[PDB]
Amino acid sequence: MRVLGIETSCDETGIAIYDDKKGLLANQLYSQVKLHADYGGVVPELASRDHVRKTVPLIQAALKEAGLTASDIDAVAYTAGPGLVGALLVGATVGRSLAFAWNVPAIPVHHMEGHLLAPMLEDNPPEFPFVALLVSGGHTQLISVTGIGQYELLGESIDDAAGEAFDKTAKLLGLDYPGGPMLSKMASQGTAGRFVFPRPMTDRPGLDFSFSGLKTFAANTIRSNGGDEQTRADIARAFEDAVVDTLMIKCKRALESTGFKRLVMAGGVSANRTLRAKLAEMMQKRRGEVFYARPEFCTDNGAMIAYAGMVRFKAGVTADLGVTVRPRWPLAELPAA
Amino acid sequence: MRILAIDTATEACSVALWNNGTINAHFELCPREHTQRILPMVQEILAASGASLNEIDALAFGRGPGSFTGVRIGIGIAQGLALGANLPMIGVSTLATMAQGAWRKTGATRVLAAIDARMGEVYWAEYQRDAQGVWQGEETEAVLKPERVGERLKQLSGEWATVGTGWSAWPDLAKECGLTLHDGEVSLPAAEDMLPIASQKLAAGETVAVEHAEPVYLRNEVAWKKLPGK
Ligand SMILES: Nc1ncnc2c1ncn2[C@@H]1O[C@H](COP(=O)(O)OP(=O)(O)OP(O)(O)=S)[C@@H](O)[C@H]1O
Ligand SMILES: [Cl-]
Ligand SMILES: [Mg+2]
Ligand SMILES: [Mg+2]
Ligand SMILES: [Zn+2]
Repeated sequence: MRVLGIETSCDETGIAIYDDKKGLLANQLYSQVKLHADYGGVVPELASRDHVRKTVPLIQAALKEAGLTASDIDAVAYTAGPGLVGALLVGATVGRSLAFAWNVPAIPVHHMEGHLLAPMLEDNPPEFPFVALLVSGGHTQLISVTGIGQYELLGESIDDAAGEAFDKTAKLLGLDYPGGPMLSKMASQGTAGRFVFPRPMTDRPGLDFSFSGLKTFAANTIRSNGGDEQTRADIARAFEDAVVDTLMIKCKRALESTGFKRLVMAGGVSANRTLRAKLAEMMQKRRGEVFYARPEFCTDNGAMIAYAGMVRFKAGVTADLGVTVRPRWPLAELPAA
Repeated sequence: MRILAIDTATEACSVALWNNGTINAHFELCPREHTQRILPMVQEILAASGASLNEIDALAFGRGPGSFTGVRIGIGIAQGLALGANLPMIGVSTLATMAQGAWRKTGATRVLAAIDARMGEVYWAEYQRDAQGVWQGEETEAVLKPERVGERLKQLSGEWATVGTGWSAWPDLAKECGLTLHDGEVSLPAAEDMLPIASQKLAAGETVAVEHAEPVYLRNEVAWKKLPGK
């Protein structure tokens, strides 16, 4: 079959078409980062307005890309939450009404389940069970995954998510919002070990995270040192190394707790070069396996929604005629499949 | 000449269908429930008159102004339907729609339409029906402070009917204006009243492909200041 997936949860409009035989047939994306940069954060009303401008044109482009017509589509999946209510509503209203007009099922998709299943789009996808580390702008969670919709929350950040931590320190370094990826580029030129950040919540037991204290440590380090490019790169590297070391320690403890041999990483921060290398190295030493999405499917995109939509449709999940969005929607509450 | 109209730009939710020489319509107050009601209502009105979406000649939608969220629900639903069935779309002003409603209910041919825009402002228009039933005055649509509306009214003459929640918010809007004001008996737009406007635009070739549909928000100021230096 073929599913059209629609993602409008925050500031990316992503549309994709996934065929369960031939794989991904189309993938279209518009990122609004330039629209929000001048404000230092996503402005919900501007985000909502721009999804209206992009959603239909990118669906039209997706069909053209794939060389498909309306009749080739078997279901429409759309992100229903979590996310920004105004942004979710655009993709969800377009999606549900399109499905009605095409007389195909409409599949409401959980945004984080989309992230979690993104590594399934690659060759050699993970088998159950696995530990999943979801690390994005607003989420940082460890999950025990024993099957589709069988997600047990093991731990989560009690403050800043890893992604927002990257963005806040990047802002302190004078980078444009969201500066996470650019901080990582700076870090690549940094001298290992010149500064040393703490690894919060690693001295105590448990699987929860905290990153807010790293913004403070960064701020104080920045103001107490010189402003030359090398020093700034050294600060970026010490920050990145501390976040990565913290995530690795927590992943290790999750693998210990569950007994699992597979670790899946997803969400925007899973695009991080240092994190990908360090978790791969860890899994090699454990004689286990790591799994991640291609870098462009780590951050928000439509491909993961088309895929998760296909999985959910096959599990019997469809929408009635109501358009329901859920801006806060815990992953652990999804029905098993 | 089969036209389906939908609207969710205000606290109301409504759909209407002109098909086979009859008009069917449904209107209800749906505060906070638009997303749960709109597609069931579309399905219901279509099924009732035995019409398929792909047999529709044009899809009319409430383009705004109104609630930013509601305007977007309306255009989003309309876009999905129009994309799905390859329908041309006709955007209809919520302000003109209420003018048409005042005419239907009271015979009013000159209408001062005001919508409570929040933030101490109103969406405003001055609409006047010509001999052919076309509402002139679209160029007057604006978001305005009540004081500015009051100044504007002193430049108008004669008898007008008032419609919209802007008058609910500011019933003293026209104090000392010198106009003769009648109640237009319309607080919210109804899809039924979009139909004659849509039929005029259809005949004039003033429809658009789904990718060209645009909301009319009127208020376009961001409500957040840019960072220092931008
Ligand atoms: N190479 C990178 N290194 C570190 N962080 C990155 C990198 N690439 C992206 N990010 C961060 O990933 C975050 C965005 O990830 P996304 O999955 O797109 O976020 P999001 O969907 O808005 O967050 P949610 O709603 O909580 S899943 C941002 O904070 C980015 O800074
Ligand atoms: Cl906003
Ligand atoms: Mg984003
Ligand atoms: Mg908490
Ligand atoms: Zn995301």
